[PDB]
Amino acid sequence: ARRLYVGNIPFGITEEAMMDFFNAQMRLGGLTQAPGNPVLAVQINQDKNFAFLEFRSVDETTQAMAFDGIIFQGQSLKIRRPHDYQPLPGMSENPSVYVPGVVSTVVPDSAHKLFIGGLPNYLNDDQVKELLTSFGPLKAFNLVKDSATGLSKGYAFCEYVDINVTDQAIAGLNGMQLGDKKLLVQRASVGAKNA
Repeated sequence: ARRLYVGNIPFGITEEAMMDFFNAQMRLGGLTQAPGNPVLAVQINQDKNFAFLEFRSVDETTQAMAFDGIIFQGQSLKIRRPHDYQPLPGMSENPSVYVPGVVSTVVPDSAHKLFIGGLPNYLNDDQVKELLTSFGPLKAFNLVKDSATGLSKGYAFCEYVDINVTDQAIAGLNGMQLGDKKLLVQRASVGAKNA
């Protein structure tokens, strides 16, 4: 739908670097119908050498297909439309397992809100939103500011729509370092891991 199938990718490169490469090309070529990042979710499977780039639209997505064969890190990124694939659901079980997080939320009540801490206060709202939105669709975004000063407190609460990208964003973002602060990303609730 809004995901492109890119193959012939360089084994070794990060999803972050490849995503920025595409974002840059979208901007420089004039493929962007809006500022920021056209890519909503970057999901790269380097094991089987295929990636699905989910864009914020379909227009830009279709426009990005023009770069089929683009030179990246020595490789030639093949850009085609993905195959007809349906995620096999469960009847009273899981076909196998997939990932603990899907089909687990049967009720609207769901502890899915992420707490993002370890951020500097010079980061403006737009940047923070853009960053987090580039790893999946956000349903809720509230940045904690100081009521008197006006600046950010350096942390926010944000909940993603999809249940897959949320933990994947944690795996990537949580562990980074913004200046002298280490980026801490987890869910606001957390029952009891003790790990």
